[PDB]
Amino acid sequence: GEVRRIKLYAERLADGQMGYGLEKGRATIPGPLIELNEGDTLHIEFENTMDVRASLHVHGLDYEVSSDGTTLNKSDVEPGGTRTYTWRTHAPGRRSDGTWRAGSAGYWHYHDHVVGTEHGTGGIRKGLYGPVIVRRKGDVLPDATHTIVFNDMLINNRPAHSGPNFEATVGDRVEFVMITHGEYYHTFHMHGHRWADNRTGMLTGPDDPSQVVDNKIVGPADSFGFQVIAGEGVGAGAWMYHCHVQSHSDMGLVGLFLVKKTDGTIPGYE
Amino acid sequence: GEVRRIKLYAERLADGQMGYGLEKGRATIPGPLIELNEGDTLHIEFENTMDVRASLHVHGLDYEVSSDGTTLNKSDVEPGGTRTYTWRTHAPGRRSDGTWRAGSAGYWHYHDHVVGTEHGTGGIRKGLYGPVIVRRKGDVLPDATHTIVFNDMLINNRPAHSGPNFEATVGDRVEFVMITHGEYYHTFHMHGHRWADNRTGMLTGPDDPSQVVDNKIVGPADSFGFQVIAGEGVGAGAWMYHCHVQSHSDMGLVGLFLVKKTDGTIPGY
Amino acid sequence: GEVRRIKLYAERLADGQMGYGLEKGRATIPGPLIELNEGDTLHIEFENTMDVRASLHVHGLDYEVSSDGTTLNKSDVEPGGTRTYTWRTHAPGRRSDGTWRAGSAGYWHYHDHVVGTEHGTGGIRKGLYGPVIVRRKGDVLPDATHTIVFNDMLINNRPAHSGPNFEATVGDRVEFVMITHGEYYHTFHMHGHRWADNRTGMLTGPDDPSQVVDNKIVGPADSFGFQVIAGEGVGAGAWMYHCHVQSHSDMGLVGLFLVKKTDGTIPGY
Ligand SMILES: [Cu+2]
Ligand SMILES: [Cu+2]
Ligand SMILES: [Cu+2]
Ligand SMILES: [Cu+2]
Ligand SMILES: [Cu+2]
Ligand SMILES: [Cu+2]
Ligand SMILES: [Cu+2]
Ligand SMILES: [Cu+2]
Ligand SMILES: [Cu+2]
Ligand SMILES: [O]
Ligand SMILES: [O]
Repeated sequence: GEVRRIKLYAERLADGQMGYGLEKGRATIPGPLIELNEGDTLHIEFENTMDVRASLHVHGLDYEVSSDGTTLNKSDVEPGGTRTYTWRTHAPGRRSDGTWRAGSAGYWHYHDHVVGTEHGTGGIRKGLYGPVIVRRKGDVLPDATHTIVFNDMLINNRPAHSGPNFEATVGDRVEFVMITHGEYYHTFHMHGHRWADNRTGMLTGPDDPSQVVDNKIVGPADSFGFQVIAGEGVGAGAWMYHCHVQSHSDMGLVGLFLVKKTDGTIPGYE
Repeated sequence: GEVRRIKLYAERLADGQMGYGLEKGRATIPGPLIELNEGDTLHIEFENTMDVRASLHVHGLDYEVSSDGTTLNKSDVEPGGTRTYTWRTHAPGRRSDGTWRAGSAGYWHYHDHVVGTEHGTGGIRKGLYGPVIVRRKGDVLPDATHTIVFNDMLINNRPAHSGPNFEATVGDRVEFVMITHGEYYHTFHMHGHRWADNRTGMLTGPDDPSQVVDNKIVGPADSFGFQVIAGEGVGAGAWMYHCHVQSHSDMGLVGLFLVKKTDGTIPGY
Repeated sequence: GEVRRIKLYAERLADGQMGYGLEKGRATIPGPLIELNEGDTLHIEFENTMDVRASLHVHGLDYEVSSDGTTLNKSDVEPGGTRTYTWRTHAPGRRSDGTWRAGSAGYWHYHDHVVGTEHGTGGIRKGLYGPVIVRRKGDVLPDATHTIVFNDMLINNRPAHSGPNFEATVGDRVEFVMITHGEYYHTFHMHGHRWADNRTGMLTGPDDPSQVVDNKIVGPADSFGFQVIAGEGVGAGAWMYHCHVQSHSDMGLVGLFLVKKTDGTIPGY
């Protein structure tokens, strides 16, 4: 039941892109990671510093239509405007009727829904997306969290080779949040590492029958996440991740998960 | 379970379309919802009223090759002809070697397999598809059931790329059956509602580790379903569903889930 | 687990193809099925008989960067050269942080990662792929295992877009390994049969909420498998499998699971 507040700004970036940021002139693509525990409420004091209408739409979380971020529900923001979005989460529980209500926990995301078209096509293309993680009580917390967004044919709207590199040390618990946008399907593959196809990316125990995978088909606005122990059973190294759609990897939709030894070294690569 | 008998008709409809119906003259796209409990048998006395060969093929359910609905197994229907298809369902249970045999329960579908091509490509495109729900003993029943078919670049073969709207009252248990056909992948998204990625779309309880989602990638002939409590924790309103592939949403592959207050109104709509 | 050793060769085949084989002159597409139990180590003495650099990259299994099969990690093989790749597997268990380490068990695959491009595009296109199955202790073993690879618009690089046929007898426990490669998404559908969407393709018991399906969207480098009891509740027959993307099935991406009665015959020929 923690009630939190944050300021968020939409800004046009020096290069032509658009981005969310927690302060003026600090916008990033992807936007800031929002982390909540189930039961939390978040008030987002959103300011649109751009010269076109902009909004904030979230997946997964509970919001009233007045925080939908659409034109249909009159919840976008005029240029230079300001608006307070409210997102809520709940824990799972038993309803009166005896059914189980699923809680909010998961790997989610937020994006623009009015820039360019009513569905936010132009905003999303330009970089108005970011990750949201909602944790369940008792969920295991990572040493670091990284966000990878396959947006059309770019990763994190990077120039290309589109992928960023992420660094860790052997044994670190690392979380990846993976979001996809745009027009195309992709397949996310990471060398050396695997995860479970379930809510957390990790098996609950010997009795969880979830497929264990290292490759997953994803389409626009899919989101999933997982945690790995960096280098577990495989060692230090430059571990690539990439889209496995052969034309995509060949165009350089690839990056590196650099797993260093505890002395800071890595077996030579490239 | 029970042995059930129904009649089904395939008919041309007025725009190059084709549909299945429970009565002559009442063909619809999507076809009629067939709904069964595990164990039941269904005999469908199928009549093809069109001037081309047609069939009925179902996913998921038990059928012998004589009800495959294919030219391969000579189970399609000449123009103006009739054929009785039989679908069977079974409950889950343990085999004599201790392995677990999965039951028929799920969100399935049926479609033509011989119109236009030997894979029913023209029949599907023209509207010859419908939903089938097989329920397990003890499954929670909804108040209303709605079918959304992404068929190539149409929803339920409606023109103007628009999708249908559906109406509920806050708190109604509402079931959606989502089927995809044709050539393209899509991603199904619903504002303000979420479901579990498992058989019923609902978590069994605290031990079920399935991902809770509000967006799912789907391809031709995929089907899944879910139930939601309309407006739960978000309230009344015009809640959009749409394909999230950006050019599909832009082109209007969108509809509304209109969730009313008990007093019949909806926010700013 | 045991330490096992094999030799593997990459070779040019007729018609601009390339394949892996266990012996010189005996390359196949798909390559040989490699089967391991969790805990086993495999040393593959790999010999590149081609005039281009080639490698072996595996999904799912444990390997160090020295056996990555990539240019990045300098672990591919010069023309005429040899290299030992080592693949390891582990059983699941509880870590010291209290979390459960998933084992290596599953349906995996291997393929080239340096022919034509640095992601093996050319090699994969030409036929340098194969299946790997890692079993968990106590996993039920099948009577037969069949591998279907959807590679771009071919099945197992066979001509005329046809897929192979597979034969079984009613009641046989038959395993399928399904791998996808290339540029396209596909949807795998099998008539008459269904499976669970989970690690083994089978439900573990009444507590498993996995969707039971007969159609699954797959993309490049996805792999899954399942076992079915051939003809269970449906009988003998010619049971089609196909991609359900309509233009794919219409182009011939289809094959038959031929299920015989115990007396040897198939219903309808
Ligand atoms: Cu939307
Ligand atoms: Cu891609
Ligand atoms: Cu979205
Ligand atoms: Cu078929
Ligand atoms: Cu779509
Ligand atoms: Cu079908
Ligand atoms: Cu790779
Ligand atoms: Cu296909
Ligand atoms: Cu691969
Ligand atoms: O959205
Ligand atoms: O089919």
